Amino acid sequence: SRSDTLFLGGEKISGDDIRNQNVLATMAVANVVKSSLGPVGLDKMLVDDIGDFTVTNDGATILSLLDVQHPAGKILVELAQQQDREIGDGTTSVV
Amino acid sequence: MDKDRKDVDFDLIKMQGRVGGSISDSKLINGVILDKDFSHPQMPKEGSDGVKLAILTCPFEPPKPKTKHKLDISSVEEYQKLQTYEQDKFKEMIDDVKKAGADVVICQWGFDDEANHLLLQNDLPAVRWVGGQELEHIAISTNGRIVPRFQDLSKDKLGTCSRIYEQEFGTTKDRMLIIEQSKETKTVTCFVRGSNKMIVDEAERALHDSLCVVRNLVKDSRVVYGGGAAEVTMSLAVSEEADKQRGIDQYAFRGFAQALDTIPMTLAENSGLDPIGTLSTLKSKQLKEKISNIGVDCLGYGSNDMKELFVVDPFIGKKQQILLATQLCRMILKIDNVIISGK
Amino acid sequence: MAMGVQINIDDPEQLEQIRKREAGIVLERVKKIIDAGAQVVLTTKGIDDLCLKEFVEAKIMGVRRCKKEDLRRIARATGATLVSSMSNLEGEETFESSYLGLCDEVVQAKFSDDECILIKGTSKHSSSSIILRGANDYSLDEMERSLHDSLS
Amino acid sequence: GTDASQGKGQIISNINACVAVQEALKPTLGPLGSDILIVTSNQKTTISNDGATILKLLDVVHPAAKTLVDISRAQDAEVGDGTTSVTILAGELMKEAKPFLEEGISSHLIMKGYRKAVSLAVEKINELAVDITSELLERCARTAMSSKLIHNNADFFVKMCVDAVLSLDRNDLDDKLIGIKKIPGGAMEESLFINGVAFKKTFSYAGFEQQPKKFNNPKILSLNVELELKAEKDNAEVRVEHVEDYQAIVDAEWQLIFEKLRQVEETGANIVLSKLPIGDLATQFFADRNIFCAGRVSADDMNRVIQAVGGSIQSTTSDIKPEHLGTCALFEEMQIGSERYNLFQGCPQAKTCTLLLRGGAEQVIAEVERSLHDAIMIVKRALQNKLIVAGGGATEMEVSKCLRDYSKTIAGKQQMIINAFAKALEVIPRQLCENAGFDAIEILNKLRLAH
Amino acid sequence: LPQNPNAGLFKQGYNSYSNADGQIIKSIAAIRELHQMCLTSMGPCGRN
Amino acid sequence: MSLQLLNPKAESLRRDAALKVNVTSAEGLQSVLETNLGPKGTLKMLVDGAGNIKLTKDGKVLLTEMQIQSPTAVLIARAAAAQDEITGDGTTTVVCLVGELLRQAHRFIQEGVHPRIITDGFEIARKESMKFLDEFKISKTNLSNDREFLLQVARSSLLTKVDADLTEVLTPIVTDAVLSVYDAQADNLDLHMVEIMQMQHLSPKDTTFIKGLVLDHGGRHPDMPTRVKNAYVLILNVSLEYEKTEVNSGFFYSSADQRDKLAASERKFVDAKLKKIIDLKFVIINQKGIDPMSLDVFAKHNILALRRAKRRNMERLQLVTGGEAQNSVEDLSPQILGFSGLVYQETIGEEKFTYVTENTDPKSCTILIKGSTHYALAQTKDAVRDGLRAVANVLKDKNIIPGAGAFYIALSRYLRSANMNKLGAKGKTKTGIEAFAEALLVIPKTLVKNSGFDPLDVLAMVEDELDDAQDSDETRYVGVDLNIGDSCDPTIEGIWDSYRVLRNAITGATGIASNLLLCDELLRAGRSTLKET
Ligand SMILES: Nc1ncnc2c1ncn2[C@@H]1O[C@H](COP(=O)(O)OP(=O)(O)O)[C@@H](O)[C@H]1O
Ligand SMILES: Nc1ncnc2c1ncn2[C@@H]1O[C@H](COP(=O)(O)OP(=O)(O)O)[C@H](O)[C@H]1O
Ligand code: BEF
Ligand code: BEF
Ligand code: BEF
Repeated sequence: SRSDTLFLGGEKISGDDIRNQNVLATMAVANVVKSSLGPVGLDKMLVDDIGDFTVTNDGATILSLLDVQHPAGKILVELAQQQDREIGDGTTSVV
Repeated sequence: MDKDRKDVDFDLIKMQGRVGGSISDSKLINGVILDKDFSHPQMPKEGSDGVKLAILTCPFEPPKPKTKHKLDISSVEEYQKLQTYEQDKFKEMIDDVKKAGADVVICQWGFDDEANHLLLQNDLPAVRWVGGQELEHIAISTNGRIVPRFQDLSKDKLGTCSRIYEQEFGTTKDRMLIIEQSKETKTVTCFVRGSNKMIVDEAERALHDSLCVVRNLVKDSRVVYGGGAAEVTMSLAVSEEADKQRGIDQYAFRGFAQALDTIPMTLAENSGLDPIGTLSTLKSKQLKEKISNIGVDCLGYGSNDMKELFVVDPFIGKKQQILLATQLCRMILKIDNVIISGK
Repeated sequence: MAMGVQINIDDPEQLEQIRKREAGIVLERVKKIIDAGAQVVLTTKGIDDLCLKEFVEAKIMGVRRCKKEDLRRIARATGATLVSSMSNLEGEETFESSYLGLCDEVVQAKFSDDECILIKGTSKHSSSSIILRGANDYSLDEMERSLHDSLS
Repeated sequence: GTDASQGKGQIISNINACVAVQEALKPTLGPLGSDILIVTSNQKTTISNDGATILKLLDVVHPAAKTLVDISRAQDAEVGDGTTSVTILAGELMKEAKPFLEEGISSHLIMKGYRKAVSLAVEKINELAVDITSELLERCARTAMSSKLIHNNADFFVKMCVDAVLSLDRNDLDDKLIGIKKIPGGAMEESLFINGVAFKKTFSYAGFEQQPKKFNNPKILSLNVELELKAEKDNAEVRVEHVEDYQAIVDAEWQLIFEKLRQVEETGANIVLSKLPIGDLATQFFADRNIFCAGRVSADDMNRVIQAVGGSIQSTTSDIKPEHLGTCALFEEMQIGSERYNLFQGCPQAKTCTLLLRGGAEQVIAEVERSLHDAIMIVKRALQNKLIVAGGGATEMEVSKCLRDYSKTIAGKQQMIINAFAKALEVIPRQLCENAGFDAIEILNKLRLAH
Repeated sequence: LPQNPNAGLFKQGYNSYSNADGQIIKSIAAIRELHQMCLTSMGPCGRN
Repeated sequence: MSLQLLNPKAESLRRDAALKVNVTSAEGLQSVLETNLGPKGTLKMLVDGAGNIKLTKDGKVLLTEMQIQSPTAVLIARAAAAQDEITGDGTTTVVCLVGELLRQAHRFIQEGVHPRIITDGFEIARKESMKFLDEFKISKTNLSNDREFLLQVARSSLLTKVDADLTEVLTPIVTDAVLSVYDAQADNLDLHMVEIMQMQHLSPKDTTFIKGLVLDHGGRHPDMPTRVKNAYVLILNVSLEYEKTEVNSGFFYSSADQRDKLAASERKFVDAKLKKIIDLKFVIINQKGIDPMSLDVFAKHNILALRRAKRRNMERLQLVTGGEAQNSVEDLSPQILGFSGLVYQETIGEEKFTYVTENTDPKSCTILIKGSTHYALAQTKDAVRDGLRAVANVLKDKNIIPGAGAFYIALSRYLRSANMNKLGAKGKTKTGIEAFAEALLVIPKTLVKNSGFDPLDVLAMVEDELDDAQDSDETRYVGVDLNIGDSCDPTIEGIWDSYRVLRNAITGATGIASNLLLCDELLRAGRSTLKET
């Protein structure tokens, strides 16, 4: 085992596990807002863990309120807020 | 370094990246670029039609002494004066700027706010907070000498240019100041672009390589053949100089045969090809054609000539690597015991 | 007083001779501006009670401390000029009727327990403001999201 | 970090959470809607039927439930009477619109289906229209008074309200210029309605009791200034290099104080209302001019007296003008018993209207004004918009039988939507009957035939 | 500082009362919970 | 309960136990520094609580940079430094002998020889040994002035570790280097006249030293002389940034904007001083930096300006291009001149670097030390430092003396001789004397045996034995050859060591053991909870 470096708190995933963790982390942030788009699509409500709510169908703003844990997910959140700069709409879809 | 001959060269080139866009968006600038934005409506901007810059230096606020300043007031009329008089020293200083006719002003610190108004109706995109130590690059670029103190601000240090640009289009709305073009020469800049900021701090990195690779050619002109080809030669050459070496330095040297084989092996294995496969076939092509052009090409998915397929790397590239790994091993091999204690 | 410019008096008996002088120079600038038009005054920093009475008696609508990002867009349409400092070249007070704007109506409307000042009509016909209205903040906000995302 | 409920499995928890809030308002409806004693924090304790205050002091955890309790005040500000009803309608509006969600194709077909509803319904809500004369408003202002504890004296209030509305007096009347003192004790019929401003301001002139108790034909000066030895705004420091420049400085103090009121008495003032207190020195130099002076008056208050009196508030007395003094009939500081209070009324064409009330404990009084406001406001609603509707839940049943008519006359799969909106409006009168039953249900069909 | 509403009529330990109409609305839903779970189960083309 | 005190948290390692704790650790610091002697020796990587790495073979380095709690140990660790200061090499020699000698002490107690009687012994042997060391002589105070072999001798000194294997180029580089600052160390002027710049590149081999100080400076303005040709210089140390008279002055303008005249006054008061410098004669150098304005005046008056010349450099700058570090230019120029050599600027290893191609009176110099790892250079600086200090002082005391063990056994032979008269005078004290020798002998064995493993020449038995049999005769001759594994004369072999060095390696040692054997007890008062952890 190892020795490699360096633990604890410092770790690394390799090849398959990462390429997977990356895809899962992406479908995560993705599959949440996969309902939004399309006229048939709906809106959602995000809770400020203090009661406060916020109803929105926007994909960009919705992903921001998510918190984006992980590099792969946050990478999409970053790609989202890019779209508003290009355009302003479709953030829900580009992801 | 063109027309200057070969030399050790340090990069004065400046690559600044805006997080907006994709890789390809990035482009060379025919002139100068600056990270700092304009004065914006602080304040009133770009780009003064035909332009004439200025490397303004020092403070720009109401004349204050580098010593204890205390404009005491005992009378009952010097109020008007004090306030009126200030508008003078901060005005004249401004007047002269336009007097010489330089279009633009550039100040690092302690500048003035009230004085911006007088500048507003003067058509000069005053720019503050410009790199304190940079003035060097900024100068050789815009051809404008630096201006220290207020009296000098002469028409001499004016940076003869034709246009200043402050764009904000294309994702993201964020803008960057572009300056073109300056009569002087010897400064080049490039603006990087990519989403996530990951691609910026990597497209930038993927340049300090491309760049340095060329200054390898400037520092020591010569190019070997990549694809592990350069490495393979040693396995053959060095091996012979071991047979006719005898003693104990035959196995040690044979070690450099056991070694260099990695570069081609991992190179090829990182593609999926058999480390045994291409290696073996390289041994032959090596002994047959003096490993002159032969090696492993990922694209070719086989063993063609590195030179034939334009696969090139500086002679320093792989030579300054070995010199290290060896002098390094020495260090590590000299280690016999490791103890710990506060240095 | 301008900072760093302390005030030590003597022999007077003149502490009062300039106390008001501190306020005078203020009003002197206030009037110099009121004397060019002064139908409506819009600052960003704000007007003072002791300097409102003056803009009040003249029946001049004054708004204490507005949004800087607004007075720009507003002045750009009314042809006015968002003035920074009083002094214009030297020596100047100053103000010129050439600084004021051109609109038709400056009416302070009402919208349910709230009221905002509107500015209808301009010299350059480039002014638009959509005032949404719905059930809850919960929706009236999202309605704006569909706006900011559709305008684009 | 945390989970989330989605789909119908959650779509429901949104609806039944909506119905939930309305459930706590069914009792409140006009007829015999019983008052609700709601204990709150910090130590607040209220009691009434006014939705946007019975819900206001009632916190809610759920999102939907938090959207409803918002419509309460979302409505009260706009008209200010549909407090209890809007919640009761909003809620029931989903209950009878729910089984068309799953059985219905989508949540969006219902959306469009609701537009054709509110559009048509608002129309029918306009059919039953009445015209307000603009005396006779006392007829409508009676209704706002009727639900709450104002019925016992439905008359007394209706007048006390349309009167306060009458004073101001602008195309749009801002009740920000209509103070409402609330003295404890006496009789609810003792709630006069001064045409000036009532102040808890005790015997003005804190120097001594010399200032007049009340003055006929007072010529007022309302000031936002300080009226005390002004200090250098520009941070100044003194240096007494002399030997007796100390006494001379001390003099410069009392001097400016005299020069202060000197130019303020020039406006022949006999009573001054300064937002800020006055120095004892400047409290005396003017006192010899037989002029009254009250300080500490509230910012908002000195605006009510700004319209009543008529004088314009001015700063820096030096630039004072004749157009700054006013004309009001009297200023008598009668004691409310143990506690003083300076009254000031009169003046022709005056907007301000302070309606002091009476009755029981400070809490009793509260619920009085609480519902009084519902009155005062209900008349402006009718005054700014001179047209009325057939109340008693009749208007409701109307748009119900009207939409209901539109129901069958619709060819589409989204028919089941307009229907829902209708069925839900019938419930508006439902409780009116259920609050005075038994029983509400039999009477329902009665109105359907009549309509 | 206060306040606190007392308890109208006490009893042993803890017990749960249910106003009938409220319970019907409330318990008619509990019932409704196991409904949507039994719907998809009945019939051939369904689910397990 | 008793208490019995004394005190808690305190312990009395007394008598023989004290004798143990005393001896029993001194040689502890043996197995630590044993590796360092002998060209065949090896280095040590040291870590710390700050997560750092040191891999160097120097002893002061492996003794100062260590954590130790046994007095004797720390004490010898202390003796390790004494050397590193007063001389470049011999710190390692000082300990190995120090310990080994003390090892031979805890041994005579197997015979029952009072410690004071062994101090008495070692005392005679100690001086009697140094004696013969004095007797060797061989100093090159007189011509042949070249004394190249002595320079070769320092290199012999620095042999082993990492640097020695490459060359043989260092001695030439150090030798020359010292020879410039030679006259300089005699004056009391330290070794700081020689600066070492780490611009790692290539291999510790390519490293080299250029004549004419190098500096990392400018040239902080584009409109400035990239290179200065033949131009003269000026070493100065006046204030350019504060720009304030040395007085408690507080300009107070009782008028309306009189500052406009004062804020220009001082802004010109610098121009006056600035104009004297313009007055002579060209480039300017000054410790205290030069603010954006003043420095931008020179730039336009054709005067390359160099700011922030560290104190070391200004002194160094005086050394090369013979200049005077004078600030006041109100008298200029009495006894105030600044010679110079072309000052072309050249970057090395991607780093800007201005060095003067041409210069005069080089009594100081910078030497670049390229390499392969930052860890490597850190250890080259020490090696150059050690060997660079040796040569330094050797030029202060010409007394030479052969290395490789010759010097050691020469001491050992001469010792055992008087010693083996030592018992007779007077008996038991003799063994102490005799024993002393065993030490100086043993260090040599450690040098090849336990340290000179390869080439395969390492036998503790044979080698030592060869010297004694073949060393009494060679008086200061017959050293060792840990390369081929033979006894060969160093003198024909360039094995030359400093007298000062190999003298102190004993002076220290001898002085150490003495005060240690004087130990009866040793006490301590705890400071940290526990801390057995
Ligand atoms: N070239 C050499 N061959 C054999 N022995 C040598 C040689 N040079 C020096 N020695 C001797 O070997 C020992 C170790 O080297 P030394 O100068 O003591 O380094 P350090 O004291 O810094 O550890 C000494 O006794 C020394 O003089
Ligand atoms: N006696 C009544 N019968 C039927 N409807 C009434 C009656 N009185 C008032 N209403 C109307 O029903 C409305 C809705 O109730 P609301 O005023 O919002 O709260 P509350 O009725 O409890 O005071 C009004 O009270 C009113 O316009
Ligand atoms: F939400 Be949309 F896509 F902007
Ligand atoms: F609640 Be009602 F309007 F008094
Ligand atoms: F310990 Be020495 F410096 F080799």
